[PDB]
Amino acid sequence: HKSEIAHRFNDLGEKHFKGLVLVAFSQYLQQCPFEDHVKLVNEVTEFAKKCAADESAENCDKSLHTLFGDKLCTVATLRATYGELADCCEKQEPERNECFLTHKDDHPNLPKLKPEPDAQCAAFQEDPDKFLGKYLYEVARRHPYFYGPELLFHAEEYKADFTECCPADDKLACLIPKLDALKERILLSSAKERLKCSSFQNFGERAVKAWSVARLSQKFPKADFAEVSKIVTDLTKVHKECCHGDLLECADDRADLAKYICEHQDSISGKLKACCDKPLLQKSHCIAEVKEDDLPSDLPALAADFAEDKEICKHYKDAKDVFLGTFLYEYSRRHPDYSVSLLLRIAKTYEATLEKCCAEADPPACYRTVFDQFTPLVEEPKSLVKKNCDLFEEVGEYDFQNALIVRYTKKAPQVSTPTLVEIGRTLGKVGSRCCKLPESERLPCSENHLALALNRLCVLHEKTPVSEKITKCCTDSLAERRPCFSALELDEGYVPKEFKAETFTFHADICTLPEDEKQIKKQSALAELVKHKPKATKEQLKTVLGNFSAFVAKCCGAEDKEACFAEEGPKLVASSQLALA
Ligand SMILES: [Zn+2]
Ligand SMILES: [Zn+2]
Ligand SMILES: [Zn+2]
Ligand SMILES: [Zn+2]
Ligand SMILES: [Zn+2]
Ligand SMILES: [Zn+2]
Ligand SMILES: [Zn+2]
Ligand SMILES: [Zn+2]
Ligand SMILES: [Zn+2]
Ligand SMILES: [Zn+2]
Ligand SMILES: [Zn+2]
Ligand SMILES: [Zn+2]
Ligand SMILES: [Zn+2]
Repeated sequence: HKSEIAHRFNDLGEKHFKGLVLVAFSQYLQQCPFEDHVKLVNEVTEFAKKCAADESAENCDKSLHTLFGDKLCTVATLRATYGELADCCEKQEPERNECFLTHKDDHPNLPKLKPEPDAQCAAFQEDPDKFLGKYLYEVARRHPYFYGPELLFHAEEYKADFTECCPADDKLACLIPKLDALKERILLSSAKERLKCSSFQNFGERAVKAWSVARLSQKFPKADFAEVSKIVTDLTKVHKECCHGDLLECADDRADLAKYICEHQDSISGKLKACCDKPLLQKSHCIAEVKEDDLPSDLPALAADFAEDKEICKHYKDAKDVFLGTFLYEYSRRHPDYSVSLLLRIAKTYEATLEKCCAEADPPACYRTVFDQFTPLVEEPKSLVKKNCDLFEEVGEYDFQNALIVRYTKKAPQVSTPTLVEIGRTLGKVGSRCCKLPESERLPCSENHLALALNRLCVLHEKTPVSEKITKCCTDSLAERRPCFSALELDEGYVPKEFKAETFTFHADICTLPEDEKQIKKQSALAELVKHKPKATKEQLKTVLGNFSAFVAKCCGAEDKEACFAEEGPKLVASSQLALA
């Protein structure tokens, strides 16, 4: 194509082109006001239209990196607001784009988005385009690795919620539960895509493919290995591009891949029919989220090919990545009841069994028992999920979250209290989600969502590193992460954090807060208690936290709340230390 920007504009259309370019700028420049971005978008777009009319015009030849980075580097008050990015603007491409990518704030600490139904419905009716763009801007800067097409799709859900509810009698009751549901989806989708980008960053393209082979084989058991391989090759390209802010290319290739999948849907899965009769944005999303197809009646026995064949060693040497990819494909497609990382551990164990056995004097006799080496790998996560769901059903979300905050603070007492609380709470929502699913779907749900939660912890740990053990578990192996974390215990020689009475003192300001924020305040204190008394048993900690709870509930119900906290607080702070020895 003579002009790549003209080509993307022609392919994607103005609405989505502008949308994606807005997302892209918002993610790189997280602090800038909405009006600054709208003009960068409007200027780039006008250029695209000029180029679409004449591809031979001056500068239309330039790459997208060149044109997008030049526009970023023109922003007012760059050196003041984005010091790191100004440095990047000295560089030529592709070094410039590589600099930009190195500098992206995952946790910018911007204010929490609260829906205001009257004000927003008013802004929606006066100017929908401005209102919908605002939502794209706010989510993009809050989540810098969110995939453009995914966000544009969710921007339309957000529009449909406002279209439906704003004319109605009760605006809040129609809208609040819908927007809360959309937020739930934004969070998970953001976490899934962040895990893909982190996999590229920490482990590379090979590991993302292996993850994709495993996951798509489970989703599409009817598809043959060539079809899975095809989709994985293309999907990995889409993901690398989106992760890298190349949102025009990502959007365009994503749409071509959905086209191919739907063209070949009879061969890939019977569950795609629902996805393939929709518009382009809706279709990519449905495919990405499609439920698993039923198992084929003609799945082949694996023993003959992967355990019994006497030429395996030659097979392993002469065609390594194709023999392993095929194994992973076969094992994964017949195990929708396994998690992705467990499948990856199984594949790693298969590979390692071959290296060991094929150096030995009599290989067939060694690798004959290779499938029996997988048994302990399956049982370990099955026990964890049964055990955690048992606790969750007994004690409920709040107490389950408290148990995990204790567990994880004991593993990583150097990690910040906000982070420890955030992870413990996220891991507790895993119980809510997964333990109520059908029993055969618990293990995949649990482990896969655990993996998302642990990857969040790792992304934070890249920014603020406090623990060598966390560094190893985050950076040694993608497959081994969750079991590396589960194996962590309290350091023998971690020095307890010095006691601060003010950390465990509560006040009347808590009483007015919503339930979740009250919980966060008490769960924060729980974490601190562990940090001061790391050797305290979880049962001591449960009791002590319960006294703080009974104390907060009492003084918040008092006639004089400040007097109650002032009187009853210090004694509980003193006695609590003695109960945790
Ligand atoms: Zn092109
Ligand atoms: Zn589109
Ligand atoms: Zn500015
Ligand atoms: Zn958000
Ligand atoms: Zn989604
Ligand atoms: Zn990358
Ligand atoms: Zn790029
Ligand atoms: Zn994807
Ligand atoms: Zn053979
Ligand atoms: Zn179960
Ligand atoms: Zn799930
Ligand atoms: Zn307070
Ligand atoms: Zn409460």
